[PDB]
Amino acid sequence: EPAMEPETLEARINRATNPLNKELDWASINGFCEQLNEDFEGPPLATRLLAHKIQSPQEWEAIQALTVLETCMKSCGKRFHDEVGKFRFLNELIKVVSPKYLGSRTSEKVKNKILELLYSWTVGLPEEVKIAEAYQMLKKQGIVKS
Amino acid sequence: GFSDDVPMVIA
Repeated sequence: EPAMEPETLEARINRATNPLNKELDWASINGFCEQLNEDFEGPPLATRLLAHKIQSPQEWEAIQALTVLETCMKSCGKRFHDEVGKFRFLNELIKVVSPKYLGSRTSEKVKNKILELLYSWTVGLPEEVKIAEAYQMLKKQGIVKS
Repeated sequence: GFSDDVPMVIA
């Protein structure tokens, strides 16, 4: 009586980023990355869902969401990489760290993790020209750790 | 032709 119809990306991400989680839910996290490739609508939906979660005022929700993003960048391939490397997504991270937007009430832990991940991708995936541009802009505008 | 993206938001 196990359900054949695929679990939704919404159901999956809500479990992977649930503020009640006592520790990282790796099964749900790995499951979400594994499933977002399953259709055309998948990877853009996944990035929209992640962007919302990352903007949470509840620190543990946002930190879990960033851990999903980190993990999916490792396990997933091109369609997901292409969605993350658009300003459609990158702008949502910018809004989290910028004082113009949400930055003044975002947790330092969340802001620092965003800067780490962006920096990591500049070195690990140098082809992604818009990730490089966004990161260069954040430095130019004086967005730094702590 | 046309971008499927949007302009970068400035921090």
